[PDB]
Amino acid sequence: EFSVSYDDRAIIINGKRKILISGSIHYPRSTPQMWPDLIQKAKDGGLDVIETYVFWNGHEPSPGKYNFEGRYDLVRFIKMVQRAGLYVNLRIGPYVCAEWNFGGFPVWLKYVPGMEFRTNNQPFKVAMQGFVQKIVNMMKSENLFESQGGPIIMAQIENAYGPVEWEIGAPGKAYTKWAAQMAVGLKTGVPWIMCKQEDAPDPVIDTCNGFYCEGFRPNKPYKPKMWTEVWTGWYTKFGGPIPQRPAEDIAFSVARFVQNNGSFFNYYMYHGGTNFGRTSSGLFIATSYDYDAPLDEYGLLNEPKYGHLRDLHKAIKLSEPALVSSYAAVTSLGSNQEAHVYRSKSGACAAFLSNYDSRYSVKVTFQNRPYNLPPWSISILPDCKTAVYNTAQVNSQSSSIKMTPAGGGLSWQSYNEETPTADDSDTLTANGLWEQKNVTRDSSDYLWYMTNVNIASNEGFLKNGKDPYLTVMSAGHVLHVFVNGKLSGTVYGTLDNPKLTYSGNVKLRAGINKISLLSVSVGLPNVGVHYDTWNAGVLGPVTLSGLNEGSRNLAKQKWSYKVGLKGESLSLHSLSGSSSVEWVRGSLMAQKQPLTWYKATFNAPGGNDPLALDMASMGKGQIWINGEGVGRHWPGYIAQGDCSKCSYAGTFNEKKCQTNCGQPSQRWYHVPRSWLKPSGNLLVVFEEWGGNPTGISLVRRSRSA
Ligand SMILES: CC(=O)N[C@@H]1[C@@H](O)[C@H](O[C@@H]2O[C@H](CO)[C@@H](O)[C@H](O)[C@H]2NC(C)=O)[C@@H](CO)O[C@H]1O
Ligand SMILES: OC[C@H]1O[C@@H](O[C@@H]2[C@H](O)[C@@H](O)[C@H](O)O[C@@H]2CO)[C@H](O)[C@@H](O)[C@H]1O
Ligand SMILES: *[C@@H]1O[C@H](CO)[C@@H](O)[C@H](O)[C@H]1NC(C)=O
Ligand SMILES: [Cl-]
Repeated sequence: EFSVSYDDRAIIINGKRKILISGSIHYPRSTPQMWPDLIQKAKDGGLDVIETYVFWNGHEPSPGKYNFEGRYDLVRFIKMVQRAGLYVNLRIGPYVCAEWNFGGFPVWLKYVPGMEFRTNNQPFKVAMQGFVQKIVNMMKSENLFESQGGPIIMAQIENAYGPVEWEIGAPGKAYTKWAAQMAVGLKTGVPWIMCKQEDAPDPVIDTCNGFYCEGFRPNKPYKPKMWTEVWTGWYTKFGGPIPQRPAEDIAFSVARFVQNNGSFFNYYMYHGGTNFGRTSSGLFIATSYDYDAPLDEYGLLNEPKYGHLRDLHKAIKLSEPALVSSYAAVTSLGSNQEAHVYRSKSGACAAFLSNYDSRYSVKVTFQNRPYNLPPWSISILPDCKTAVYNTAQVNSQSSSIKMTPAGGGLSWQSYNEETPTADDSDTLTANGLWEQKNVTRDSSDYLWYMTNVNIASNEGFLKNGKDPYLTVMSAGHVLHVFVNGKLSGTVYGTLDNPKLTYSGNVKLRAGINKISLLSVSVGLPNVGVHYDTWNAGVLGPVTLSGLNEGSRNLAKQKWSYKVGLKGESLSLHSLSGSSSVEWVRGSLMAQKQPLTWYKATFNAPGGNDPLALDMASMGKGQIWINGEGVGRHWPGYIAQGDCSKCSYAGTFNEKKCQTNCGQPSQRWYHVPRSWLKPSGNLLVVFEEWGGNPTGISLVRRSRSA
């Protein structure tokens, strides 16, 4: 009475085959106050299924101490989908990639003894099985699986482990075996899937991800053809442009897949959202997760893409009866034109007329009628006759975005951050350089390295107007070199090269000298074989040269450590622990100073609109509102990349339609109304680089045609 299964044609919910349309929405990348609106917009967008990852490190920050409150209430979210009459594809992982901090693993797991991630490792296996069954049990015990009348029609184990397995060989294959048996062994009564996993054992369905997945078939002829990630654009990286994917192209790619026995297809993302706080975004991943998704980062309709995929869906749902009661038969129409036809014994008949020419329109003749086909398009004919839809004929209105002010300036106070120097009292030292995560345990982005440099009077450069040459190599991702409380300079990396080098002249008077290195991380890596074994922080080499000696290796001497900022230790970001300290009001408030906290109370503007903070006057740091981290800001990181103009037609790659070059990577920083009170709201910014807070404005977001 309540079962979901499959055959060679589709997933089978309660005995019937379904052509399921899905979309991705990650619950922590929005707020619970938004979830109903998103979900409603999704359903009205033509969606039958809501897809989401589970965010393990979000859910178990401490070993033992679990979190499921607020925007991490996973159970709350799914029931909100069920109340909408939509199904859920629950991609549990626990590895999730997702452009999410460390790929979803909690950092503490790294330091469990004997541990190795994503392999045939028994400490990893027990931990993963633990969190997985914990999550399956949770679903079970609120009867959320379709087996029990709930919305979960399938669950995913691991995530795209196939390419990693190829690289690591035998233990990888053992591991995927273990993971599949372990996951189905939880006896969920709905099917399990793995993406990018041809290896996948019965009864698990292997799926694919990509911009296009139409030539995919799964690894047994009795499993159905499922597309778990239709990439609806790309992610934004700090220092990169805003990537876009044209809607005619997404439609063509989906039509192409459905036309050749596509049965299940999920957009990634449908709502991308925001990487709030400092434990969400991954290595160099912008705070904005817009992704050119059908619902934009703020929850608004991204037209025309939203409406165009809505209409695609409508044409599919008209075709669905023919589609579940027949198979795809192809017929040549031309050198780059085909027809894919689903003729049922019953008599239902749907056909897809396609034109793979990326340059020229084409007219074909199909069952006595002509049909024009624009370049790079498919027409859907749910009755083998009427061309109700064509992937390239967009009949929704465009909609430009307007970010319009709502503040125009506020009343700011400033508190300046300690610039620490090495000290004989210092608690936490060692005789060499320590890897950052090992010291901070991802407790803060910031990790001070401090050491003493003895400079005697004999030294030659003291008489002449010379300076000695300091050279600091570090695994990433930002570095500020401080020489006797003097900031000498700042260096930073990229998503593809987070390693950095400072090398320059430093003023060292006679006596003991104080070298202080602040070493910043920008999220942790989330993808790559053994990505969890890459380093952050300074591990050198570190050398001082131009002296009576040749060069002095500062890496073989004593170093002191301070984890995080003093302002963090005083919790200057919260409601309670905010006014513990000496803040500076009025004209004395610091401009263009590095390592500076700011403060301001504001009232919630008028309107329904969603709101962001314009941060273009700022450099880099973290934003907080009423003690809740909006997330990192880095407008000082201007976007690089070849981003010339775009046509929907032709094979899409993610660099094809890029926008926003020469501008801040992210300038507007989404503020959830869900977090504001009508008056008395606390805004706390830690500016890292240097900025002018009097430029910080709120803005209202609105789209018009
Ligand atoms: C699961 C399923 O039926 N898939 C369809 C395929 O069957 C179909 O063609 C298949 O082609 C093979 C060689 O032409 C045959 O060996 C195979 O038996 C045949 N399937 C059937 C049921 O006869 C493809 C063509 O795209 O569509 C799939 O939907
Ligand atoms: O891009 C966001 C989305 O991509 C997926 O990862 C793909 C792919 O599936 C991996 O096998 C491939 O190695 O790299 C790309 C992205 O780096 C992933 O499934 C999602 O979680 C997201 O990262
Ligand atoms: C790892 O962690 C601790 C500090 O928490 C430190 O004592 C230890 O030496 C570190 N080891 C390495 C190899 O970095
Ligand atoms: Cl997802």
